[PDB]
Amino acid sequence: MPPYTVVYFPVRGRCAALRMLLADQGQSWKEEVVTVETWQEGSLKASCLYGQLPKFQDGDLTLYQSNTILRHLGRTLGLYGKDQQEAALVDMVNDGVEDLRCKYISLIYTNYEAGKDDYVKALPGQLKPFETLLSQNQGGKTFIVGDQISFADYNLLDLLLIHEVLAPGCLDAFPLLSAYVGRLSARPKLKAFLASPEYVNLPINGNGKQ
Amino acid sequence: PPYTVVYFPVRGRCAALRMLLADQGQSWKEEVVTVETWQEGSLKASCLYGQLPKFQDGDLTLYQSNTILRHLGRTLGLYGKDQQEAALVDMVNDGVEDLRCKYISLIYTNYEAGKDDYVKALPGQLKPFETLLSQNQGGKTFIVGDQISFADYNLLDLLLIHEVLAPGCLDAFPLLSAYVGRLSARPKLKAFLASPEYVNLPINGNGKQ
Ligand SMILES: N[C@@H](CCC(=O)N[C@@H](CS[C@H]1c2c(cc3ccc4cccc5ccc2c3c45)C(=O)C(=O)[C@@H]1O)C(=O)NCC(=O)O)C(=O)O
Ligand SMILES: N[C@@H](CCC(=O)N[C@@H](CS[C@H]1c2c(cc3ccc4cccc5ccc2c3c45)C(=O)C(=O)[C@@H]1O)C(=O)NCC(=O)O)C(=O)O
Repeated sequence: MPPYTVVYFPVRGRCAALRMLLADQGQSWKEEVVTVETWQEGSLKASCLYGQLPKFQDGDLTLYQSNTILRHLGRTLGLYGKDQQEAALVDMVNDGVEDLRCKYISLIYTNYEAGKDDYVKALPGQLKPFETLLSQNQGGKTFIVGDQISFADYNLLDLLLIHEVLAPGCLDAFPLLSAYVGRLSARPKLKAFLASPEYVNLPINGNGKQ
Repeated sequence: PPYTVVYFPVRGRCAALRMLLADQGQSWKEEVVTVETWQEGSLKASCLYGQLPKFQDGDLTLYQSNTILRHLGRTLGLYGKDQQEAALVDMVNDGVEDLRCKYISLIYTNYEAGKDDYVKALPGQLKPFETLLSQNQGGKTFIVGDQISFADYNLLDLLLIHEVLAPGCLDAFPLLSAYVGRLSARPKLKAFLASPEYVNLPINGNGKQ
C-alpha cells in the first residue's frame, strides 16, 4: 500500500494543490473519497480533529488542515526553501495564497451571483503581490521562491488556475504570472496529471460553481 | 533590537508573536502605525499584501502574522523536535488560525447580532484543543511534545481573548484551563502579560471584545 492517503470529498478544492505536488514529485497515494451520505452519517466527521476534510495519512501520521499537509510534504520532500530565510519567504507566499483562497471560497459558496463582479474587479489588486514576488526573483524565470520549487508554488499554481476559470484572461494583466503558469504546467509529470481524468473529471468546487 | 514589529496600536494578530518574543527573552522594537501614517499610503503601498503586521529580522522583511510566528519558531527552535512534531504544530496553528478568523469576523463585522450564536458554538470550537492536550502526556506539558512551540503562544492568545469574550468558556475544559494557567505563569511571559504595553493595549481596533 502507498504510504500516503488522501481522505476528501470528490472535488479538487483544498486537495488540488497537494495532489499536484505529489504527482509532480512522482509519489504514489491512495484516494479515499467521501460521499455526502457518508458525511451525513456523521461518524467520520466526529472522528476528524476539527470535524472537517481533507484528512491525510502518511504511515500512522494522521493529519488535518490542507496547509499542514502541504507543509508536511514540503518538509519531507525538500520543497521548503534552501535555507531558513527561504523557508520564511515560502511561508509568506502560502499565507497570501491562503488569504486569497479564503476569499475565493467565500464567493463560490456564499455569494457567487451577487459578489462576482466586485470580486473580479478586485482580482488584479489581489494577484499583483504574486506578480511582484516573481519580478523580484530572477525576473520571474524560475519559481515563486528561490531557484527550486516549493509547496507554495503548487498552492499558488492551483490558485491561479482556478481564477483563470473564474475570470478568463485575468492573467493577461500579469506577464510573469501567466508564463509561470505555463511553465510549471509544462513539467512532464504535472502536465500528465493535469490532463488526466483523475484531475479533469473532478469539479473544482462542490456546488457546481467556478 | 534585531527585531522590529510594525503594526497598529492593538494586540490583535501581534499578540501571540509579542508573547513569544518576551517569553523567549528576545528584544524587539515597536513601530506603532497611526491612521494618518497608514493614510499617506506610502507604508501600505510598500507592504507586500498592503497590510500589517510587517516584521524585520536584521535584513529580512516579512509579512503575514503566521509567517512571522513560523519564522520565529523555526529560527528559535520552537517548532517541534522533529518533522512529525513539526506537522502536529502546524495542525494546531492552522486550527488556531481558523477560529481566530471567525473571532475576527464576529468582532469587526457582526458583533451585536452574531455573539450569542458565536458563543453557543464556542465549546465545540474549543474541544479539539482540549482533545489535543488529552493526547499528549495528559496535557501537563505543551500543545505538541514537551517543548513550547509557536503554536502554544498563538493558542494561548486565542484562549485569552475568548475568556474575555465569553468568561468561563474554559471552565468545561480542565486541560485547557490548567494549560492557560501554566503558560501564563512562566516568569518572562507572566511579567509581559502584567505589563502596561500588553494590558493597556486594546485587543481589537473597534473597541469590541
Ligand atoms: N482550514 C481547513 C478547512 C477545511 C474545510 O473547509 N473543510 C470543509 C470542506 S466542505 C466545502 C463544501 C461546501 C459546500 C459544498 C456543497 C456541495 C458539495 C457537493 C460535493 C462536494 C462538496 C465538497 C465540499 C463542499 C461542498 C460540496 C462549503 O460549504 C464548505 O464551506 C466547504 O467549502 C468540510 O470538511 N466540511 C464539512 C463540515 O464542516 O461538516 C483546511 O484548510 O483544511
Ligand atoms: N493575513 C494577514 C492579515 C493582516 C491584516 O488583516 N492586516 C490588516 C489589519 S487592520 C484590522 C483593523 C480593522 C478595523 C479597524 C478599525 C478601527 C481601528 C482603530 C484602531 C486600530 C485598529 C487596528 C486594526 C483594525 C482597526 C483598528 C479591520 O477592518 C481589519 O480587518 C483588521 O482586523 C491591515 O493591515 N489593514 C490595513 C489595510 O488593509 O488597509 C496576517 O495574518 O497578518
